[PDB]
Amino acid sequence: ENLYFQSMEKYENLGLVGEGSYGMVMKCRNKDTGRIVAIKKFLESDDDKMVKKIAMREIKLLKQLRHENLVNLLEVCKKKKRWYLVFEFVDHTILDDLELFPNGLDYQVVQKYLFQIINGIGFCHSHNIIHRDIKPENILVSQSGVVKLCDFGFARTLVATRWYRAPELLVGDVKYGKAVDVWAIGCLVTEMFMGEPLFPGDSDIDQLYHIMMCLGNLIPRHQELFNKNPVFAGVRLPEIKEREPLERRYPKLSEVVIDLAKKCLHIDPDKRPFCAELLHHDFFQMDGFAERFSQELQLKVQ
Ligand SMILES: CC(C)CS(=O)(=O)NCc1cccc(-c2ccc3c(NC(=O)C4CC4)n[nH]c3c2)c1
Ligand SMILES: [Cl-]
Repeated sequence: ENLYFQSMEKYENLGLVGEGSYGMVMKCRNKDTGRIVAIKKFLESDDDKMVKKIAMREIKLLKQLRHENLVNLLEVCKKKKRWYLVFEFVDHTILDDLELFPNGLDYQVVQKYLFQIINGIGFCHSHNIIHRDIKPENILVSQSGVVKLCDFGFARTLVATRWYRAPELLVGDVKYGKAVDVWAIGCLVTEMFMGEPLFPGDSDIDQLYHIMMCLGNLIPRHQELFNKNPVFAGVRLPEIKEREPLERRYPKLSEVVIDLAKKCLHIDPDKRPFCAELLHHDFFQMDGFAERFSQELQLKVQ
């Protein structure tokens, strides 16, 4: 179809990005233009016509996912029978800012970051794409403060921190949906403002304890799935008789912020707001921040 390959000869491999965290993604310099890029091996051999078919479907989708708040595909290169995808390289993550401000970020800074994260995730959701692994490491930040989300999870293409995982993911619900990303965003609301993870569990069951001692008992579906899931070895969930609400843990946080977080962190995934509804929240709409920042975000056009 419409897919033409560039050359790997112009790139110099400077090493793996993020000390190898995101896998075999190579930080590369384009020796023709000086641009720095992120290159991932994509296909081991285009000799297999079936693997080739699947690969071109994915490239077609990656091209449709061009957005100011996503790491974008720049080109595809071919070396021998291998394919490589070239994406943008972004220098910093939101971790760098959290490390500078360990007692919480500035209010407007959180507005700008969350607006962009929700904008980027909402765009993917409109293409029926779920990230499923939002965390500070995957939220890149350009020198200009433009957020670029990276490492989305793609279906039909075929240890890790659990702090941002929704209850449906923890209990093994295969009917999870876009609401898992909204849960992850709600986890980031309090983290950015307070300088500490909301639910820093060290196992799936420990993560569930963190969540429910704050937010209460799970919906019936998730308790039943938990009881059937063999990874929990017949163990049973705790019964919450007096949760500790977010505003009790963080009594200084504004009502508007606690409302935003509570909505994203609804125990029932179906009662969480969509990403678009999140941008209409008072947190973003008060004093016309959304209008102003939306036009301000024309630093995307350099
Ligand atoms: C959005 C769309 C749906 C495509 S995708 O994001 O889902 N797939 C492409 C993909 C897959 C896996 C990893 C990456 C990746 C990771 C990191 C960076 C980066 N900076 C850094 O690591 C700095 C040291 C912190 N610059 N560029 C990157 C790219 C990208
Ligand atoms: Cl609460």
